[PDB]
Amino acid sequence: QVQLVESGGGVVQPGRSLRLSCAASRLTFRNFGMHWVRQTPGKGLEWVAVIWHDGSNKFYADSVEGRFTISRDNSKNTLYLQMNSLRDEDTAIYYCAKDWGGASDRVFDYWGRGTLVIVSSASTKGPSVFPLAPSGTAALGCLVKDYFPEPVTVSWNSGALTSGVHTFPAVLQSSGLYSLSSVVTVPSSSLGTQTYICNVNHKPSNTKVDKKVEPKS
Amino acid sequence: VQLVESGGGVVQPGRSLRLSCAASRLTFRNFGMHWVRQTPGKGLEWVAVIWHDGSNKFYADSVEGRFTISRDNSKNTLYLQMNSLRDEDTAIYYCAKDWGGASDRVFDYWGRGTLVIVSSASTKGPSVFPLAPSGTAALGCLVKDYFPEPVTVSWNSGALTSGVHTFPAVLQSSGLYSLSSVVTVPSSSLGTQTYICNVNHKPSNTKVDKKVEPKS
Amino acid sequence: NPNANPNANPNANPNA
Amino acid sequence: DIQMTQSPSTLSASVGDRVTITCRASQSVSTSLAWYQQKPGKAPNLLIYQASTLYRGVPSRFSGSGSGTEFTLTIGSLQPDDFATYYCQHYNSYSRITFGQGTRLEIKRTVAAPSVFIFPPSDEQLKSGTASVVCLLNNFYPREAKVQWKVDNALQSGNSQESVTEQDSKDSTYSLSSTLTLSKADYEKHKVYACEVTHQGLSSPVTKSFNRGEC
Amino acid sequence: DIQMTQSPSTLSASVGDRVTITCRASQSVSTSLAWYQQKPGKAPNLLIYQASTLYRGVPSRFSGSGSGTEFTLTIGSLQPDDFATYYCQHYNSYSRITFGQGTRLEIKRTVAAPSVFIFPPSDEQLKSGTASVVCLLNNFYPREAKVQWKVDNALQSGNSQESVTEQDSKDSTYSLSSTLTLSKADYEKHKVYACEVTHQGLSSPVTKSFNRGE
Repeated sequence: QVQLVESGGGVVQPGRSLRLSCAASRLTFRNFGMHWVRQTPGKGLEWVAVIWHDGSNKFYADSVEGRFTISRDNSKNTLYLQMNSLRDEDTAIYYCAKDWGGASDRVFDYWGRGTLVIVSSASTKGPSVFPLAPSGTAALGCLVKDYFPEPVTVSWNSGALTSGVHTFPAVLQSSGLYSLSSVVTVPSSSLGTQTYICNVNHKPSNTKVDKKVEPKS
Repeated sequence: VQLVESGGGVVQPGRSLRLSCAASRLTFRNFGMHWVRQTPGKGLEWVAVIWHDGSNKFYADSVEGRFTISRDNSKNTLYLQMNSLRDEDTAIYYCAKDWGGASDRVFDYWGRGTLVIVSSASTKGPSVFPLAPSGTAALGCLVKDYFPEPVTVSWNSGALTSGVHTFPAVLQSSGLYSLSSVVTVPSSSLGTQTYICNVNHKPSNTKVDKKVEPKS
Repeated sequence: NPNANPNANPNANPNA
Repeated sequence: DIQMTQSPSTLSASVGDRVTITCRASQSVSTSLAWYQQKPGKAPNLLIYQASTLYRGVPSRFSGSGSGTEFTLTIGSLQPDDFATYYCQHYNSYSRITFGQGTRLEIKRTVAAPSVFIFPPSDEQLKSGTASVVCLLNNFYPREAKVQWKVDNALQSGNSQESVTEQDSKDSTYSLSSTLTLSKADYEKHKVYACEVTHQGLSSPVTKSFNRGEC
Repeated sequence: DIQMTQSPSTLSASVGDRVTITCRASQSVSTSLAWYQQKPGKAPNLLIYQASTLYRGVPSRFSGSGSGTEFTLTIGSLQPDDFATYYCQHYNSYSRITFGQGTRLEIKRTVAAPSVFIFPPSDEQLKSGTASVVCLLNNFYPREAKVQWKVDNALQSGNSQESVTEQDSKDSTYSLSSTLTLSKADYEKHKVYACEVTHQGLSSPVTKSFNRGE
């Protein structure tokens, strides 16, 4: 089966460069034009660039014209994407895509797993945890604020509490830092006898924090 | 000019198979060569083409990344490496010679063909069930649950041929084939003449004689 | 045309 | 990829007629087009290429026509040797080769209504755990017939397969088989089994019936 | 470039139903249009190209039609596998490829009212000079929910953010979380902090409220 594997993503600062690469396997690579498509955090899709089988022609989306450069090497079955002058707006998952081969149809049949590109001026910072105290069912939870970059994983009582748990998707604040909340619905009977602790993990900052959530004084 | 395909047979899904086509009485290195397959629906579909020196290879959309075409001019032979076989690959596979014209991708010479069946089923002999007649009567034999094709049915060891309709086999959800064979005879002969169908499945080495007797 | 056919020609002359 | 569609799918003619079949493409193929003849059990044979060039050895009664998206194959006077299936094939530049689904030329004859027979599952197959009911349509023309199974006069759908013979060569008729297969559990949970055959040669659809376990 | 707008953004349906989603282009594209299916954590999958042609291996229950500026994707009868997000894409000659914003196909279920909770900022977060009030809506359906913040019975705007989960696999409900973030000095210049929830499953708008200091 045809396989595409992208590489070279990461967290980069605005205004700097980053080269993406996509390795093809089990495919007559030199026979097909190749595209790049990206997916913004809002799940919108955006075509980036196309290159012809021999590299004789290249086209770009108006948003990346002059800053991005697509190229390929048929002897190594590798597609490239040189990105320069990167902005926050370029934050996306970048797929390399194979042109279907239909002469009339610029559709993509095979996609790679994608590679993540975060454009941020923010530095790797661990999260601050604050409790949402509860006061015949009650809702309590943890506020996980101002961390970078994604993701964090939230568990409750080291995984022994799965039911009624909701870990909301992270939201990006105006400071360039991410925040989320995780909440659990529990029996109002249980608040004075059982202890509830969230277990936030932020692997980029080597962070493993716990916080006991009890009703307010 | 001569083309003969080989390497066909039964292969389980996901496995691989390598076909070969031996060209004779032809300067093989001078021509591009194709593979063309034909599904049980009788639809033709181009599979691949290789240039005269392997300089280029082009593939059908449905096999790109799983089939590999190659050639050995020193042996006058065409190869086709088939990997990750699906049920949709079950077909007759012909090697075809490109005509030689610059602007016409047409096939002037073909091989006899080779059949590739993608199936998890194992070799099974058929069960032969009678179709009992109830001025012209109808009787027959239901040949069921066998793999692979084909079987051959006679009537009265071949002495009865007029009025015989042996239907093509159909593939069942079980992955086994099954067919019918019927014959129209005079109803005056039901109590007098004996009717036996002779079923043979050479992949199973099974020979079955079934007497079809009238019903009350 | 940015959406013109970017792929190779599979029906080009393959013979000697 | 380019879609090749052939009109009609089957064409009835008699020896000596002038026959034309057509091939329409999804987009223009210029004149990069070929025609093949194929008979059962044999590889295809080249007839026409570049839309209208006769292949050496092909009888001159064959000729191709057309440009862009619409094409024709014409047989000036149909010989008894030309009853076969005919395929078109494009090789337009920068397009992967495609074949049409084919057109079968079949021998013309008068209408012949089918003889209908039904067969309950044998006692032997009932010792097996599966029950196959078979309806036989013998020596009919034209080939288009509709068979329907009604179990307790409930219409059945999706539990039957049919099989059609090649056109007979003595009388040019067709015969058809329809096998309805059930579990033995489902076969014994119903009483009346029938096939109802609709065909051009029948005034009304004739129905053959039987009941399970009864003479 | 050409703007592709899909209608609607979220379609509610049950297995067996027939669903149609619309794609509209800001200028004509003829038939140069494709439909994709995408499931969370994966790349898109091709379904239809040239407006109406089924891609190989796609089930026959997918169909497509249209030409010019309006196109529709239709699923003859839904299967569990068909719940996902669908994008239209054009490739009109001399026009750079653009995609629709996508349509989310969710499972239909009976209406469930949200359980609304409000949480004041903890004492340790205030010590950092920032206050974030949280309004929680748990296990509701359908997805449309209006959360209006009211500080001192004055409708707020532009100082909050909402986070909603995906449709839960177990009960097909949603959960929403709105975060009102204020300055510590701005937080203690006001008394009443309430969020007002408007949902189809509530006869009234419900208001959860607290008074700073209690």
